[PDB]
Amino acid sequence: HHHHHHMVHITLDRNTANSWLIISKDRRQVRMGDTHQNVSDNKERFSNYPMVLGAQRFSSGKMYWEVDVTQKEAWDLGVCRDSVQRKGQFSLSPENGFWTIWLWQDSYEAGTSPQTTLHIQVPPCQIGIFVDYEAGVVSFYNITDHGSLIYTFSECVFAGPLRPFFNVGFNYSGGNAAPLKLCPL
Ligand SMILES: Cc1cc(C(=O)Nc2cnn(C)c2)no1
Repeated sequence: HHHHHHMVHITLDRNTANSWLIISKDRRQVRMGDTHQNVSDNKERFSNYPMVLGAQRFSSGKMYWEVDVTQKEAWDLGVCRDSVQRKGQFSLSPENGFWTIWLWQDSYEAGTSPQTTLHIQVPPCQIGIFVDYEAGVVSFYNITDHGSLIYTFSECVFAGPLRPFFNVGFNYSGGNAAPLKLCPL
């Protein structure tokens, strides 16, 4: 792909984070803590899952960023509406305001309803995410495999401002403690 020149500098929004997440000083890395991180509750925090939003809001244009997923067993990545539900149980779908892919139990899937199997020969260590607001497109790229396409959501109905979306996943196994990292431009 040739989307690199739309690179944006994403930072994580502490106020949206699940209360168990640990965000680095530079707001560029996040991992699951082994306990509650001693923050007050608020209506923005994702309560049920280890999720956090980017601080940036996008309502036009073309945007690109990259995330490091090295050694993780489980994670979700993409974008979502600013007004997605924060509390209780929900599925990641475009109907609920999410355009995402994930790793779970050694398979990669796109967050359609129902979910779509992805075909990845080279397990990615870094994922590129491209959003074209006007075109209604969200695309995912395998940076480890020379930028090869993973998945394109087209005919997207954003219906609001978009925010970068992250889920570091649970760590029931003891094998999923590694962070998500926003990679430098
Ligand atoms: C302060 C403050 C308020 C809340 C709050 O309302 N949380 C909530 C709402 N619905 N559910 C299921 C949880 N959390 O912190």
